[PDB]
Amino acid sequence: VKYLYLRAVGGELAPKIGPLGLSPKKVGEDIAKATKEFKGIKVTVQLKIQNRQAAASVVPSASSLVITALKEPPRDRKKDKNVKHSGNIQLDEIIEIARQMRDKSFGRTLASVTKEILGTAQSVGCRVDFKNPHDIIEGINAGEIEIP
Amino acid sequence: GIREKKAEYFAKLREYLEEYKSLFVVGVDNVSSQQMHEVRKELRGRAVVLMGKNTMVRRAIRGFLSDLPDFEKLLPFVKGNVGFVFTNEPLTEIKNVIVSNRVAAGLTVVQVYDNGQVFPS
Amino acid sequence: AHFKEYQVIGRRLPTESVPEPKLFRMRIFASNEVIAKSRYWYFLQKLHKVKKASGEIVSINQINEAHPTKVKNFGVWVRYDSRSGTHNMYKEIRDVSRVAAVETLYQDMAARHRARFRSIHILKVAEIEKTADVKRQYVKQFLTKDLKFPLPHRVQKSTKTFSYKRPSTFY
Amino acid sequence: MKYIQTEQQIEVPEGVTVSIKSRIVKVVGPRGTLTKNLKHIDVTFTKVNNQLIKVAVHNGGRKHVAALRTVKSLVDNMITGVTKGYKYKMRYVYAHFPINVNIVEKDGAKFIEVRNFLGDKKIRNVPVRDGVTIEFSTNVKDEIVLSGNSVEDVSQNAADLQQICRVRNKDIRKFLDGIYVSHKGFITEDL
Amino acid sequence: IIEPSLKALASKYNCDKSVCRKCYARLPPRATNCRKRKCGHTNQLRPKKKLK
Amino acid sequence: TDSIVKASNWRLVEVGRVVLIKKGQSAGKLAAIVEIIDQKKVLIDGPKAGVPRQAINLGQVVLTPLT
RNA sequence: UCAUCUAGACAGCCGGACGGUGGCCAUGGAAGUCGGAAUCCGCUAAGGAGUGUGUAACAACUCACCGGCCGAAUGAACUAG
Ligand SMILES: [Zn+2]
Repeated sequence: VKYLYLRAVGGELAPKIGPLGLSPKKVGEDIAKATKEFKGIKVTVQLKIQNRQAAASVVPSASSLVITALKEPPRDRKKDKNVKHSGNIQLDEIIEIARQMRDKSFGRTLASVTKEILGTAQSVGCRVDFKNPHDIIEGINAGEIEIP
Repeated sequence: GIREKKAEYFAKLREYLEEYKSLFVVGVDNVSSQQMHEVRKELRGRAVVLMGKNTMVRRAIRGFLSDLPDFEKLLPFVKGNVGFVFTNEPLTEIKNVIVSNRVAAGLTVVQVYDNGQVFPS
Repeated sequence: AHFKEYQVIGRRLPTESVPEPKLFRMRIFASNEVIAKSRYWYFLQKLHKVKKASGEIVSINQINEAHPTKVKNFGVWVRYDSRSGTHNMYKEIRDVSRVAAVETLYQDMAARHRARFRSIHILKVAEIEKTADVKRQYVKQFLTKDLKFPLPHRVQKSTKTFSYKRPSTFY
Repeated sequence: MKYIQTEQQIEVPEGVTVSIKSRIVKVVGPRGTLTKNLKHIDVTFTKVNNQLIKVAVHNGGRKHVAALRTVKSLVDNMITGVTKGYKYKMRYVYAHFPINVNIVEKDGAKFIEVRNFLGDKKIRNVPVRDGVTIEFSTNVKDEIVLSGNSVEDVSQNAADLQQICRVRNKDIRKFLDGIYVSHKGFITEDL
Repeated sequence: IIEPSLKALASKYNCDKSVCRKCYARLPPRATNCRKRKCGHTNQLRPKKKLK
Repeated sequence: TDSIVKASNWRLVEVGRVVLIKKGQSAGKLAAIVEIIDQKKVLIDGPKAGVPRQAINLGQVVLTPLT
């Protein structure tokens, strides 16, 4: 009946939102932690659907999160709170898979465009072994079929 | 630069008129960009939606008047906020989709031009 | 004064190392031949390494207007020295001949910028052959279709010191 | 730069008749008539087709062509003032002492008197210019309405009533008491 | 307390002005130059100091 | 009734306007205005009266009611 | 000297001013608007990884951009009489 969406780093305020729904903070956190597992390590959007008794947690797909996950990352404690700059391989297939995963959610203009947008989302990630992310996307028509 | 962008608009419009026999003139009032974007996605397969400055459009039609003379009839209808829908589908199916989508408190089809014939509809 | 246009052609004095110098030519607006040749040597001392003692003038000819009864629009490019610096200006004048156009130009610069004849340099003057290349509103005003206007408030100067009726300024 | 011809237009509705000898304008309408001397401004008038009048100036400077649009606005204000009329609504503003406003008659001259403005014993009297009618409006608390044909007379009377209630020797950002004009419009607005 | 709308109407004439920095003149709030001759129509203007 | 203005027309300067030369070498002949230079001077021609085609200041001529 | 301009300019009204995306670090928080860097796509007629107001963070409002009315020149910086 009520849906609440939050961006949560996995493995874990939440209580303030929970009080309105009369749901235990610990219970919500545990459910979210289980959902995050899928990748985890990094912040991801979490959707909680409340049935008026309990809240169900799912991880909504996000381009940044999917891209960050795709870049292989050594697990980081974050106690250090280091810059943790992300460097990534081209991962052309993964991005195409990500575009397909988006599946033009929220109406991406084209399958190729969804991939191009996914490439732009990698502002943070290097996204290529030797190139600026999405610099060659205009140049190469390859993988347009793969995104669809 | 400004002229160059403008020149491209003139060309695309000419191509669109040639490509689709059916033309729908749609008036948009208080329609959000998001509302417009959704309509475009729903009709991407069967329809083309064009938005432009009227002053720019009228000159284009006059410029392209020698070819496609029947399109001249559309010019009186062009006045006021307008949009152009170019579609393979003949009439009602497109019209039903446009009006229904995104009505919130609202796209309207002011006039329909098909095959040199204008329908108030 | 009332200006005239001259072409002045001169050269350096011929030497054994170089006979036949290159015969430079310039167009001067001046009152007479003496002022024209003085301005010619002034601008050649500004341009090339020559002076009057080292050179000579081979020709001076008055160039009168080809069509003195055609109404033209002229664009004039001018350098002038102000009290603080040197500036370039472009002014355009609707008038019937080149010498009268530069006369009104000299009056206009002396009136509006207090620039004197010694401070004004005439870069060039050229007839604008086409309308809508006219860029100033004060001359573009007179190029409209069926131009007509009245002359309000006629003042007639009298010969007598006493007038025997109240005058009228109808035109 | 000596603009050799600049020219404005005024539209004459069906009910009014405008008479212009030398530069004296008389506008006659349903609500009455108004007149205006304009011999200080040096323009020329020209009737086109009995509902349009052009006003023009020839060989005018910048100030002169400013005065042309000014005189167009004045004669157009006169026309719309004799057709629709003019109505200024003002509101009374007080903190503690209520402002008590009435209409009195010294030698039959229709004075507006203002009592108890910030509790003083002084009585402020403002005269009423002719052609201006004043009604203390019902159903809105503490509101006065001045109506007439001349915008000059109505707005000047409203301004005199506003300026007569100024506060002295106090912080006027805190002592906001007075009578302030809140609305300007027509008697037959949205006609 | 006056009323909120009536405080707005009175402050329109009393508080929502600008002040010339040179000659202290009370000026329109959207003005660019002072209307007075003695300061030379200067463009040094500041908002009128509010309370609170 | 109907709106009444005083028209106050006077003697516009345009092409084809006949003028009388007030002072100068002609000084009393008729000419026709051929073109308008600026606000203060015009190009006239008076070919029947023997006035040569010339630019002239408007203060040296008088405009006639003839067009 | 730069720009805009009858293919519609500048004022004034009215409408939209969107998704990827709560872009990446960092914070108890900061989602365009505490900061550090980058500052890219889609849909476009058009919309900044934001001009301000703005909240704990949101939300909300407004912008610079595009559109209807207007139909023709206008904006910024600087120079000197
Ligand atoms: Zn001042």
